Amino acid sequence: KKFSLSKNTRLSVMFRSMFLQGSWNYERMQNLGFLYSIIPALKQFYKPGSEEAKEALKRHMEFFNTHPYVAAPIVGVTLALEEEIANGVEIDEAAIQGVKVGMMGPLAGIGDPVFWFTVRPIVGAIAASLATGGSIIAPIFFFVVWNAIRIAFLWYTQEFGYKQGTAITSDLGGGMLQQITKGASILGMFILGVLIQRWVNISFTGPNAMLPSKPLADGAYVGEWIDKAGKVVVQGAQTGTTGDGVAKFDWLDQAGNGVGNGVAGQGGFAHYVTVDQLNTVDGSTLHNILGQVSSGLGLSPEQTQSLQDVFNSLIPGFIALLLTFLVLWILRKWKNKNAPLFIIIGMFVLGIVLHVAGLA
Amino acid sequence: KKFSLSKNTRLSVMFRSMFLQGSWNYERMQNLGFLYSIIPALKQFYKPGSEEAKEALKRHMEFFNTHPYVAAPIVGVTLALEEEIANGVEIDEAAIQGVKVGMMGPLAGIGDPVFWFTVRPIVGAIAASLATGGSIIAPIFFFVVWNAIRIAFLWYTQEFGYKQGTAITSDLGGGMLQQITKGASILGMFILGVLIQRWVNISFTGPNAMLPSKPLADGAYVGEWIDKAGKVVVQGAQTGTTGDGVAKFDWLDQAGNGVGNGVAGQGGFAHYVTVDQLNTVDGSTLHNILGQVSSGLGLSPEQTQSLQDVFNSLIPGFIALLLTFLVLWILRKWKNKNAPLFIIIGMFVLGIVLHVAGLA
Amino acid sequence: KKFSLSKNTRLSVMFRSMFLQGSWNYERMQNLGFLYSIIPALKQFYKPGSEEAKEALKRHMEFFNTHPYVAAPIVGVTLALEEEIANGVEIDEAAIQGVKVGMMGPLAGIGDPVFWFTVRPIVGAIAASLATGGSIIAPIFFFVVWNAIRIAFLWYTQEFGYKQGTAITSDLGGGMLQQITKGASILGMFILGVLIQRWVNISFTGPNAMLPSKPLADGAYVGEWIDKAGKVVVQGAQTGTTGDGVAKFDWLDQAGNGVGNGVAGQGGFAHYVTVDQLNTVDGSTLHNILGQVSSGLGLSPEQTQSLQDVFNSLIPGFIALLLTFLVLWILRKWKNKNAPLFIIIGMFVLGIVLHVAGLA
Amino acid sequence: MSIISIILVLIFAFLAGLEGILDQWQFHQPIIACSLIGIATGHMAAGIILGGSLQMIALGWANVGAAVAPDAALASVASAILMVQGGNFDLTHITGVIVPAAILLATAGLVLTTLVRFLSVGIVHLADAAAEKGSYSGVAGWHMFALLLQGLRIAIPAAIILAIPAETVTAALNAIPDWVSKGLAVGGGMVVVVGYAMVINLMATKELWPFFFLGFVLAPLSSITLIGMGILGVVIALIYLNLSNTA
Amino acid sequence: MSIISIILVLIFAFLAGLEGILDQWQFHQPIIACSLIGIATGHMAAGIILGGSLQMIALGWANVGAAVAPDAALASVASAILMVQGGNFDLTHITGVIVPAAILLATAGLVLTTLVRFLSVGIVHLADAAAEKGSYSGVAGWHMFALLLQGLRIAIPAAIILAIPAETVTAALNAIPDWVSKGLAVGGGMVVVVGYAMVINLMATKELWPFFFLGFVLAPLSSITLIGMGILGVVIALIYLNLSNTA
Amino acid sequence: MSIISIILVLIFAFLAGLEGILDQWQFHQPIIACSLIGIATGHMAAGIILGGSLQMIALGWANVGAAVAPDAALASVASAILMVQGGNFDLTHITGVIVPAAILLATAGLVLTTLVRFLSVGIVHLADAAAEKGSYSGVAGWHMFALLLQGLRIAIPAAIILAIPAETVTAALNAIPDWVSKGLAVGGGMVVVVGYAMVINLMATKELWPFFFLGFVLAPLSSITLIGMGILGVVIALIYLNLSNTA
Ligand SMILES: OC[C@H]1O[C@H](O)[C@@H](O)[C@@H](O)[C@@H]1O
Ligand SMILES: OC[C@H]1O[C@H](O)[C@@H](O)[C@@H](O)[C@@H]1O
Ligand SMILES: OC[C@H]1O[C@H](O)[C@@H](O)[C@@H](O)[C@@H]1O
Repeated sequence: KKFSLSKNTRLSVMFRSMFLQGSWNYERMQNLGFLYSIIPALKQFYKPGSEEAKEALKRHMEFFNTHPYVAAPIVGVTLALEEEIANGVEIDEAAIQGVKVGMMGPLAGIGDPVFWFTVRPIVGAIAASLATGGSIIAPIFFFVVWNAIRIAFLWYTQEFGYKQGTAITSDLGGGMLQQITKGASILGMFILGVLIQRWVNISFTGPNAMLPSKPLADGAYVGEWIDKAGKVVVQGAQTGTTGDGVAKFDWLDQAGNGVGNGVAGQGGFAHYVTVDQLNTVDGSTLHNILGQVSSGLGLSPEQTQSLQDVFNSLIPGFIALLLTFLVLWILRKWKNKNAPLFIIIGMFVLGIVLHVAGLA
Repeated sequence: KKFSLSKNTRLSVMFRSMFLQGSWNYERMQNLGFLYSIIPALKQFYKPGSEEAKEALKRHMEFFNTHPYVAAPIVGVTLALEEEIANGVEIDEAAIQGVKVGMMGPLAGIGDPVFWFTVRPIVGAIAASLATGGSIIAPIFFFVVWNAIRIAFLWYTQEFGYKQGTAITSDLGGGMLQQITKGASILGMFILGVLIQRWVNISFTGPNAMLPSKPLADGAYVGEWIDKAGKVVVQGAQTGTTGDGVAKFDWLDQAGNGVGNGVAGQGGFAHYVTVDQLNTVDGSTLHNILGQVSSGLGLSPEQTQSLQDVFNSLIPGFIALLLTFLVLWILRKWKNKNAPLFIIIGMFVLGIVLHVAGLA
Repeated sequence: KKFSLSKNTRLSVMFRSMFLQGSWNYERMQNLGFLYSIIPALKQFYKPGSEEAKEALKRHMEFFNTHPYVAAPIVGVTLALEEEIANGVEIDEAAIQGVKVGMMGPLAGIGDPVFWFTVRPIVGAIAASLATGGSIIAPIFFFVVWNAIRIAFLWYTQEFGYKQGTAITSDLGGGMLQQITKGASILGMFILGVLIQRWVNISFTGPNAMLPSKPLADGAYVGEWIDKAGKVVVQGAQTGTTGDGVAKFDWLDQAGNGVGNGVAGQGGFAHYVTVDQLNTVDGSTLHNILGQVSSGLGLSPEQTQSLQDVFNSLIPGFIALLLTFLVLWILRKWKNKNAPLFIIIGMFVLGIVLHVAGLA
Repeated sequence: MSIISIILVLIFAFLAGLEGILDQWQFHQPIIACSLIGIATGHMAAGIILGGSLQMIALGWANVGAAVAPDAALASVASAILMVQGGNFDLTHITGVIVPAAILLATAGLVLTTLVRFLSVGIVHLADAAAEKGSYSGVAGWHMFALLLQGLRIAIPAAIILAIPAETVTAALNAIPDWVSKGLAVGGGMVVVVGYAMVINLMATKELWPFFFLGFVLAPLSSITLIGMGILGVVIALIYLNLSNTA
Repeated sequence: MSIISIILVLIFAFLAGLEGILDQWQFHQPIIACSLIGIATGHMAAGIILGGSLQMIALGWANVGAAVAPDAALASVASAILMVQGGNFDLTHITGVIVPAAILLATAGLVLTTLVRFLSVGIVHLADAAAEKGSYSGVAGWHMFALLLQGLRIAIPAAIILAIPAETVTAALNAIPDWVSKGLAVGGGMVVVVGYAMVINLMATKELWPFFFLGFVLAPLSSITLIGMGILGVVIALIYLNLSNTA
Repeated sequence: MSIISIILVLIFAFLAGLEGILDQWQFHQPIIACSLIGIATGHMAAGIILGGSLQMIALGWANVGAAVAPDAALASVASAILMVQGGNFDLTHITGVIVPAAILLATAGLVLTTLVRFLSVGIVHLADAAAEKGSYSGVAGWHMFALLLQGLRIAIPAAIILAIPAETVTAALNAIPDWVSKGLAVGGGMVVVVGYAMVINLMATKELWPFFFLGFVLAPLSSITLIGMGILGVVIALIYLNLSNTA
């Protein structure tokens, strides 16, 4: 039993199966890539020009379309049957084509959702999240992770297919692949929800879409208590609300003493003033301001609310979810071929309209 | 087959069934509302004053108590048999009463937890959370959401009941409603836990309930290094701890140079001082202070700890959970009628006691 | 039927069974603790020096190793059979030894992961988390919680064992103990993941391990717009980018007026300058700075990135997870007796190497 | 107070009284009733704040099978009117005084509605007598009369409270000492525990307690709003029901 | 532009064109291609920023069974070259103009690759004729020739764009009005919805919608990074599959 | 040092030594022993800080079936005494020197307790000889004597360390170079991994790894405390067990 493929020949076959595409056609899909992958085995088996070489080369000139990554098991099975047919065994010429057709369909049907729609979107999304800051860590991450996964999958699956021969059908089977498909679908749905929430920004701030600003209060925001000729005071214990309807407060200077003893607001001794009108903030006034901002008080006298604030108070990603479901309905009902480009143009026009209207 | 109710008559019947209550009694519960709902159908069927009209009016003067929202299927089924009995069919007079009694019980038992104890608490809680800021979005949200759900449910369920007739019992059945009940109970338990955590505030700060304040450290909080005659310096590399037990540091002015080279603390060259005693904070001292506060350092020389701080360090909502379980045990042991009001008065007295004791 | 043990005798028996260890041997494990626990029962039953006392004392001088906490059911069962053998019942002498051996194994096998590896690590981790700040709440928490659980378990399980006699085997059996073990293992794995993430700090800041700092931008960080001779301005509406490639901006002074009208950057009217070079920050400049820091802008002109920052951007706890799995592989492959100490020495040497290399 | 404000308040109180028995448009809930009454008498923010504060207490205030609830309708209407009459809306006075007053007025409304729904028996007997003649008009009129009486049950006390002079009610409300008001405000953060606890007690099982504790544990994640937590509960229930129905 | 930069850009465009059919080393993805083109022509941060922005759109751009995708390769290469020619990288111009141009060039590349993969039928027929003679060299040469033609399909337009003077392209790119540029920037935050929505439409079931909504609800927890959410999704899937396989 | 502090430390060390074999009141755990020793000798915060730092290492230090653990008792007691003697508690010196010293003293205590638990065989044989006479007093006294010997096993080294002059131990502790101390401090954040890994190795399965990874992923949510995560783990386990028991 001569003509035994070595490890180096199998590695070369894998590196050539890296070129499974390139001669991609519409009537005989992805057929030359298989031959280019299995060229070294045929070269080792039969010399060029022979009738055996003619038959071997013509055998693999049939339609063969599969997800490129999950084809290494097919290549390994083909290498095994090529070794068997080069060792004087009876396996019929159509058996290799039959097994190739058999594992062409289901393997691709599993490969497309797992690789193109689950692994690639996740890796690319992580890479883009890293790339938002313009850092080289992101292309490095994408290239290294994706290529490590691809090389490992190709090499180990080709080795498994070559070792197992036609028996790999008894290992793949049904139900086994459906668990992977369902798990990948669960992970993809979760990640797609996360991506829709985090990466669809439709901020509605604008110069319109601003709800009326509420004067707030007289101390609910960051500010000091200015009195007539400067100086910063603090509200003391109430001495008793007057019958008119205004409470009288103690005005303690920022030393512990007491002075003034008037009413709180404009006409009284002191009134609340935000940081804008403050001058010479040096001293303990900065400490008080820092304490106030650490408490959580805003710096604006009027609480300005936008449409984005209302939407966020409802739930962040409200408009993103509405847009997602609208686009989903449009895609499910249109059933066209150029519909995605039309929807993209539509949202570009929608963004133009929103910007010119002052909403977004 | 004349006497066919139109869409407008059914819409009027639904809008009248909106008044299913109002004539609410204790011995014949909620009986006039059904007649007021089905008046238009009887008016279209039989003219007033006839014996047929008298019998029809007396038929629907029996006890009928159900959750008001889940009664549109009953009204639709009643409309169906009213059409049948007005088309010369031999449905027995007691059949309508029998079917009404049949769907009186289970429908109410399912609708009571779903609507009054699951949907209403959730919508009201969301409305109150939005209303905490005094914004009109909250009453609008409550009214719009609740009424949209109610109108849609009433109209669609009445249409389904009218279309299905007595066959709606084969559609409701058992087990089907238990799934909705269990899902609503799960959602309600989750939301009630969230509400208890977020909306039971028993803050134990007080003037009392303050644990002793630790002097902290000499740089663990926000502050600068003041050296006698003004200026702000930075600690440098240690030159070697002295045998007495005090380490010597390098005092760098905020330019890169070296001045002083003494020991750290009071008697030395410089000592740590918080923002209160700082004057003329202008310059890079503000940048250093902002960096410190961005790090997370507090502004107080003494780390003041409250009882609320201890409880939060254990777990937020500790006292809320304890009160929840105490109230639950009281409720399941008392088995009274005015117990809730007594517990509310007791909690008001407890709050008074806590406030007068300086705890809360 | 005389010789009935009282509640006080049982409480004394439990407090003595607290001393189940102390006379711990290698050939007859934990044998004297059982006798010290059951001494009062034998004293109440038989007077010292009798042949009955001799046989009773020699009976419980055999090997007996169990988890100390789950031994109270064994002690209660032993008390039950001791009462029976002191009331003229024909229970064979070896029955007590047989039942003790029977519940020696499974009870210890269940209690070892539940108590030593699930309850104790969790309580100790919570105590250490509270103790990070040097607060007495942590030792108090550990002592009170652990001892409350221990006393309750011991007393109630001893009472249950005494009440049930040898029938406790029909209650423990199998299955339910596996459910408890699986739940405890789930909780322990979750808590161990949390602890590994939160309490393995390998911060790689260093003087080395600093990635090159990017100049950032001209306004992406906290700073003001300084123009030659003091004053702070704001960028206005663009008047139209010049053909050279520099946009012209309006320089609005912090009052609303327009001055200068030059280009943005160094040679122009104004340039961006961080808080370090600012002097006399008093006024609305502090308000602008506080707004900027509330937005989220950093205070450094150059964005400095560490290796720890990159690892955190990937996922926090990356190095901790890698170390955890490396140590797990080492422990699974070495199969030595002093391996943990060697690994700990290796981690200390690794920390020394990282510190001297400037990485960690 | 403006006359148009008086008519608006009377109409809103009538609507709340009708809805207290109708339980359909929820004009009787504090979030609606207090906000509407604040809208009528100028200041709206205080009305919405009080309505939101009182709605948490009003949770679990449904009536089932001849077990009439504490009647949030009269509580909301009377508390809103009393707050409006006293020109102070500091949100400390709202929790200190307006909420205990709302609870007391809720008990009063419960007893009043008990009386009215007992009195409706005679109206229904009259409607039956009319139906004995085979006339739709008589039974419709009697039903509408009972509905009008139930609405008047809350319309009338609102008018009585409005008749009280502003000076006297302000003096009575201001006479409350500061310490007791602060203590009642402190207890106002606890009184919602009872309202939550009845709902918990109605639906609680060994199977459903873990979901309560899960919701309690996940609550401190302030980045998730109440609608977010509602969707989270719905999806958790869906996943649990799917996994349970697999077996 | 530097000559060495020109050769580097040509090789990178050739690699992207090769990978557009190969789909193995992912040199055609914007995150790789745009970053490489930015690296070649000096400024690299702008290239990585554009690649990250365009990768969200390029998600769900896989081709299955003779259904060629919008061809992210030419889009990435041409958009990167166009940005490089116009010396402005403000990240507002990147979203406003470079991304719509990338979409249009993606459509153009789709039609170009459709033409090339149709034209490859003759090359494959020639390879079959060579294999009729039993020669490995002939079939390998024809396969490599078709692969080279597919690479040239994107190499040539890159050279054509590079031949365009910098002044003319800068003038054309600047002439776009400010308001339309800002509107397109606003719509650039929307256009990723279509890319996400096709992937959602491919895999979606009543059983899997709860997971989508759970991921949506848990997203605002910014303390969890994308890799953290990936591990969370994996463990959630594992637990769900275990509990489902129990029954 | 004060004399009363000396007797307090002696009794605390005796209690820790007794509990090292008793394992009931957990006086031997660092969180208890170090805190008590800090209480006796003035400064308490440093003792509790050391106890908390050392308890993470002491996790997974249980002894099962004649496999004696690293004996946290002597480690805690001796490390606390050594820190007390050296008047420096900067929390960098605590992690740098006191924790490696605690590990070494843990090994020493393990060998010492191995010797004592081997020596107890003769005591138990004497107790058996006494029980041959049917006397409860003899066996009780021999059990108490073995317990006293085990307590003395850790009481005696504490007294020996206390006898060492303060100046000599301070000089020996200060002589450690700065760089090695900082490196040991760095490794102190790693050394907890070893104990965590033993605990994981004792209990780990393909079914339980997803829960470990879920806990790892959810940990960055700092709003949930350790008790919150404990309750979360309990409810997760309860839900998982319910759904598993459905099938
Ligand atoms: O699945 C069919 C297969 O067809 C072609 O080879 C490529 O588009 C692949 O990405 C795809 O998976
Ligand atoms: O369930 C019985 C039913 O009785 C009355 O009609 C009302 O209180 C309803 O809210 C309740 O649901
Ligand atoms: O499990 C056997 C048992 O042996 C000894 O008593 C101690 O080490 C216990 O901690 C252990 O549990």
